[PDB]
Amino acid sequence: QQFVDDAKRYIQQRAPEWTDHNVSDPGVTLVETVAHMADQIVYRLNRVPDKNHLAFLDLVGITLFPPSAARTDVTFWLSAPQEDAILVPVGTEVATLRTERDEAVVFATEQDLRIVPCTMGRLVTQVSGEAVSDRTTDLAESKDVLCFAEAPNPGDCMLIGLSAAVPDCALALELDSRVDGVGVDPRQPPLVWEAWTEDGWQSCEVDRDGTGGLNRPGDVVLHIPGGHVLSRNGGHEAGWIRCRVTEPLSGQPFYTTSPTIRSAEAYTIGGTTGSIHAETVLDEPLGESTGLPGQRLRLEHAPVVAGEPSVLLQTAADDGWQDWQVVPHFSGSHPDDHHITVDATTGEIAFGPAVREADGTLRQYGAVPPKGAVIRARRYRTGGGRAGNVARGAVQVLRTSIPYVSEVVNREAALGGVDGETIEEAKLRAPITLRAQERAVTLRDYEELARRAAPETARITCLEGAENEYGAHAVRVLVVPQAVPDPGGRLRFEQLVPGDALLNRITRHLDERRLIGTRLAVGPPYYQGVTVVATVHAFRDVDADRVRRQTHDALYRHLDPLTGGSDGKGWPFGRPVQTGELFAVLQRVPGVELVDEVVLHPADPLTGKRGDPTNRIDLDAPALVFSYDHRVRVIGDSA
Amino acid sequence: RRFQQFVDDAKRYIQQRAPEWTDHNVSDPGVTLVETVAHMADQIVYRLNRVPDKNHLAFLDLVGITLFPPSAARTDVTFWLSAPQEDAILVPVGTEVATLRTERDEAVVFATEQDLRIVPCTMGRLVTQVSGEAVSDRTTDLAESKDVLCFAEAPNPGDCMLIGLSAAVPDCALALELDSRVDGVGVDPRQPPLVWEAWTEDGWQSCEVDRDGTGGLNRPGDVVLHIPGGHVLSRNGGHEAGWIRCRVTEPLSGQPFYTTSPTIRSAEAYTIGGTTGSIHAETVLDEPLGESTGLPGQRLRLEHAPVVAGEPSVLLQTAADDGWQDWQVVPHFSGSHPDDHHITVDATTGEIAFGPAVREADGTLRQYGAVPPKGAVIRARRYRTGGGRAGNVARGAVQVLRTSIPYVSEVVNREAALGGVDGETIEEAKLRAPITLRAQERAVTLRDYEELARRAAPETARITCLEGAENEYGAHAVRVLVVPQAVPDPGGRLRFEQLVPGDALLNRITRHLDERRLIGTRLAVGPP
Amino acid sequence: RDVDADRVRRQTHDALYRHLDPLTGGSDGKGWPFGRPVQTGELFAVLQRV
Amino acid sequence: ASQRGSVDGLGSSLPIASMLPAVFADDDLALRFVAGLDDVLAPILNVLDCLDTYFDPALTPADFAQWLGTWVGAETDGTEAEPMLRAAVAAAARLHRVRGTLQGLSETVRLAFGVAPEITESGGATWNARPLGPFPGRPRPQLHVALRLPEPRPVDVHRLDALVAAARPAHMPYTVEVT
Repeated sequence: QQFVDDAKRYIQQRAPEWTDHNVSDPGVTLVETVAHMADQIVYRLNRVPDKNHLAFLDLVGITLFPPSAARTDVTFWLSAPQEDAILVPVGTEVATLRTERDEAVVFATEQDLRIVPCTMGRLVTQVSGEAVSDRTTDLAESKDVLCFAEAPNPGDCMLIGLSAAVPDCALALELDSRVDGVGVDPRQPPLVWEAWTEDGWQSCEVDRDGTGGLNRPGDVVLHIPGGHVLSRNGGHEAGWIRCRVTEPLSGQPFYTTSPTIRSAEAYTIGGTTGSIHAETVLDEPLGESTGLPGQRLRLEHAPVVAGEPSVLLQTAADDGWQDWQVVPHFSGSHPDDHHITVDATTGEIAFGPAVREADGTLRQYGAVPPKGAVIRARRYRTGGGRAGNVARGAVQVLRTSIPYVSEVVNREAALGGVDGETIEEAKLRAPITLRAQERAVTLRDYEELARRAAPETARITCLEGAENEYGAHAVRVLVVPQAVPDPGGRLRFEQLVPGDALLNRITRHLDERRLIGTRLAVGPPYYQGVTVVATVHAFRDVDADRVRRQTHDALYRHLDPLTGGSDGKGWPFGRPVQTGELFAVLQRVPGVELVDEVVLHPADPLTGKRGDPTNRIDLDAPALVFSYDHRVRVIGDSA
Repeated sequence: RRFQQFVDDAKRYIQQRAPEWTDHNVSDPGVTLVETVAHMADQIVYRLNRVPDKNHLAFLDLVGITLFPPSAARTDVTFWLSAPQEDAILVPVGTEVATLRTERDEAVVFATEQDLRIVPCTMGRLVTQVSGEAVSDRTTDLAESKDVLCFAEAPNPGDCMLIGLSAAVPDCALALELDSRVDGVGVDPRQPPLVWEAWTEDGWQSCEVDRDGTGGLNRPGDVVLHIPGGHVLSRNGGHEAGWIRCRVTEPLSGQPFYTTSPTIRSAEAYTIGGTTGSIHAETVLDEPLGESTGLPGQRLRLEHAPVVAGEPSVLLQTAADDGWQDWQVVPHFSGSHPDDHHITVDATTGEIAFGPAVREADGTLRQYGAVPPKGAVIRARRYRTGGGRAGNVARGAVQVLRTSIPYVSEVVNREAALGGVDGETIEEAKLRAPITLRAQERAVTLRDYEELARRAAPETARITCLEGAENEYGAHAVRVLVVPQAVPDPGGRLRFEQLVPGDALLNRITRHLDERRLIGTRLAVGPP
Repeated sequence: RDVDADRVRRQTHDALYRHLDPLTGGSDGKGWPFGRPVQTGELFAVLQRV
Repeated sequence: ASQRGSVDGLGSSLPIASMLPAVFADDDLALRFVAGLDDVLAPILNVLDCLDTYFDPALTPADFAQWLGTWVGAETDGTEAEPMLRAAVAAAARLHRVRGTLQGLSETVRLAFGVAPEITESGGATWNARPLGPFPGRPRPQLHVALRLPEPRPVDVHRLDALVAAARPAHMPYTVEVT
């Protein structure tokens, strides 16, 4: 990593080895013996090997990962049954507090959606296994009837009428009722609301309301899933809004005095449409194509955001435009394919090159656009960043007051938004793309390719699992999500289990690269909680209180799931814990004079289970230690 | 990408006047010039930033890329002569016969690869023959006088004219006299397509015609022929000579034969030339390069084409007190103690290296390969060129033979050069690396198995790979279905036999996928 | 024996309907030829492909 | 540290005297003195020259061999012998082109011990023109590595156990046998 080990003070003075001027510190000729320029040369010389690193790195063809754009879902509430049109235009940037130390992360309305001001149709009531057979039309104004037959039948269903159904919005149907005699807590009523679509029934989310349902007069705000298609009944055309009802459900409160139906009215408060943290550039031409192959073209916006249709180039075919595909490397092209590559981290577009073969002829990879044809770029997306992940969706300036609509709210923190990798990070990515070469095969590849699929995971190590009955064994991958000390020390558990996203995401990328025909498994490791109860005699001139405080955490640090052990990193996935090795931690603790004994025992992160006392714990290879609250006896003549 | 910059211009270095050392208050023309003549830092700094092509070669070797080497063209050189008197080695191996030199460029020089020998060819036996009439131990048909019946005056397939060739030189240009009494309607010599044979040890061998009075013997002609390899006649008689069969083909509509063909009266055989292929090559002697600086890492260039691969073709002689020290070329500098005299050469260019030096992570140096002392004169005793495209010489261009040692005559090449290929340049190879380094070569997922088979057999219509399902043996193996191409007739129907693939097609597919298998999954192919 | 009849129940009812569309019915995807009869055999062409 | 200081008795391709003006070259002390200044600056020009050799794994100093190892992922951990590193780094880039395949597994262990191994496995290639013919191959996966070492010190098994662990395609069970 270095070439020369000299400095300015390093002057050799070998003139006496030839001449005989014999003054160590003269007034004049020592000055000329002083050569700073050598120091300014060797300092520049030492960095040459580093320069040669980046010199041939491009020769291998590796580049920098483009930044990814965070995406969020936002909903334009209206708080009125009107506005039969799209409300807010695309764009309309929103951002947090514009504090001078942290710049507010702006956004942009990605898309648009149109809703319909539907009116409430027929009103019916029925139970599971029994048809409607009720008023079914006159319920719109009168002819009251008890809801759900006041009974928690398994599968009680209600069909609701909605003329000119809305394929995508959030619903709100008036169900005014007379409630008296029994009150039901609004928290978690035992009902399931579903819609109709081209496929079937899916769950519809419910937003905030001031009534718990059938306990005070009011509405219920369902979230209509995408794909809702119209249905016909009676004298209307009302889209289905199934209302499935469950049992008392392990003690969930219900009612035997269900209210009647007072009136009907459909509000259709608002609709749903996502937004992303990336600007868009529409129809920016690149220039005129030339018949020669291997051309390179640039753009006017540097950090192009990743995505399957990253650029979507078009060439001027005689029929409008002909689209171009995007491939990461050109080696997979064909003599007549349509493939482009993009160095998105600097906005460069390169067509297919031409390579001479051993015969001396040419093998053109990727077709070249015809000479004189127009080259146009459909659209890019620039932006994205680590700060693009909002919190709770509570971005400030959350459109509280708008003259047009009441509200525009996102309640869910946005995902994605991976920042562009640094050049220094790339040097640590060169071996991976040169060793694995994608398409992970051997045991170590799953350890590294997992990180690329999801760098936000704290640490990943993969291990073979139980053998399959046909002689093979499916692959297993262990995931440890990033942990934060939520409780008062130690860890709270239930965060070490990934939230069905890391399991899905990591496996999804790996599955395509996984060798065909072998099952792939992911999950968390095993856990065995241990409490370090002991007894240490304190010194006679020390405060045992601090010793008591110190001995209840320094002993803990040895068994930390995330940064435990002597190394300070995560456990090596199979190291057992003993009193003898823990004895090293106990002895070094300040304010101790003697130690009596220590007791260890297995336990799980659920309900107690103190476990039998033992000195040695057999920890399985795909498992991790859990450190509990532990107390030791500190008996001594403290001060 | 993000490249650091390493430039600090020359004038900025002379800023270190630093007149804070008492009595050194002087200006430019003082003998203090040493402040300036250390401007070599400007040359040094500028050399730091550059990353020359020589490192780009090491990168290709580091990542397992082999630089594409050059080749050369091979032609068919044909000698001539007019005095077929005796037999001896009239052509030493490597005899150089070159193209003519014009005002445009220095002529390209060829070199024979074999040794050519002229031979005084005479005749054997002339035998009457027709379709179905074997020789039947007949020799004296035209030994003394009278005539030999040419195909019984009726040429049909299966006919042959029988003449012996006492030498039948594998690489000689035999000429036969064909004196025929004229009978019947005269014909153009090219009108009948008579085919001439040789009866090689492996069977009858074709031949080419270069004269006009051949076969169509309306007048007494003299057919010449270059002999196509070694051969002997079907020995039954008194002549162990060679053989020529003047077989006659079927009557073509535009090229028909004629009844009552010319009879043979007198005839004589004698070679006039010799044919041997040559490889574009040349030998250069006494190419001095200059004087050595007596420093490690010296590099020297030759102002000529790439050295043609072969025996050590760069004999470096260096001046020494005892005389001309001999340097033997070696392959890459894997190990060479300071005592040894070793050099490195480039096949595709004139760059010739020397012993490099490394400081190593400790005191002192460590030299791999000796260095010539200061002032020694370096010259190339022997040096062979000949590679590149500039050997694709046009047909019938090479005319002059070098040094004219034997009884030489006109030399021509009947056929054009095969065509050599220039070695790839460093710039050219800098474009292959992104492509050739990621050409799959693993066959991991389903996409590769269908793709890799297509590369092995580009002529296949449909290929797909389906894994062996569970409850099946073969260790979760895979099945590949191959569909050979076929035109399903103008009648709209396709036979089943056209759907089965050829065995060789299955093998060449299986052979390639065998090497790139991942774990041991079986890859058995065949139609669905 | 390994398909969801609910989707089939959804698919079958509409797929047969498209054949007898007054505006864009028939096998040509256009209006009816003004006089073509309707049979079970032609409908069996629709039913089988479902 | 490295102690890569100046070297005695080394010339330069850019002599300071040869760049001096004329007439200036006539002096005695001047020529001797300035040539002395060449001693300190000499090794830099040696490095700038022949820098290409400073990157070839087969010739570069030992320090850069380990540097080159992390350059293309050569798995240089645990090797305390210089000549062993020399082959590993140069041959590392060729292995990854076929890493996973049967030849790659054989060569890697051959690289680490210098002897070709004997391996048997549930593998093979075959073809049959018969329609929908069956494919042979052992129904139960199995990977075996056999080494014909002349001096089997009882530590090679663990080394063979460790090395083949990263060579198998996370797919089959393995066993290690050493002569």
